Parts: sequence; structure tokens; C-alpha cells
Amino acid sequence: PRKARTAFSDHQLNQLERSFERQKYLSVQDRMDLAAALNLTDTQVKTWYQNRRTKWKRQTA
DNA sequence: CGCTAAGTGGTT
DNA sequence: AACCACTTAGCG
Repeated sequence: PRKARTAFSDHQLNQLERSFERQKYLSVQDRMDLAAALNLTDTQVKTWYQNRRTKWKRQTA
């Protein structure tokens, strides 16, 4: 079974985008800290970072 | 549809 | 274990 697609809250997307604008990569500890602060799993944040770096490369052209 | 979350297969 | 490059697929 695929895992169900996460629907991020406004709060979670806002903080994820702010984190990404500051740092394109996070250390393990920063990734875990951000996940905890946003009530997300480590994997949800890791996955969001990774997909966000894909978008960042597309838009940098 | 537009945007993007999760899965695959491979690289680092 | 995390990333990459791409693929599959859900939801506003």
C-alpha cells in the first residue's frame, strides 16, 4: 500500500518554506528539531526538503 | 490541471 | 541513511 498523501497545514508549509529559505539542507538534528516543532514525522520533513530541492532546481532553470 | 507527496532504482 | 533523478499518483 502507498502511504496516504500528507495534507500539510498552513502553519506547517509556512514554517517549512521559512526553514528552506534559510537552509537548503538540514543536519539530522535540525531536521528532527523542525519535525518535532511542526508535529510532523522525521520522514515527512526529509521528504518535503527533498521534493522542495527538486522544485528549487526546476525554478533555478 | 497545477502543484507536489510518496515510491523506485541507483549514487553518494 | 541521506540524497538524486525521475515516476506514480492524490488533492485543492
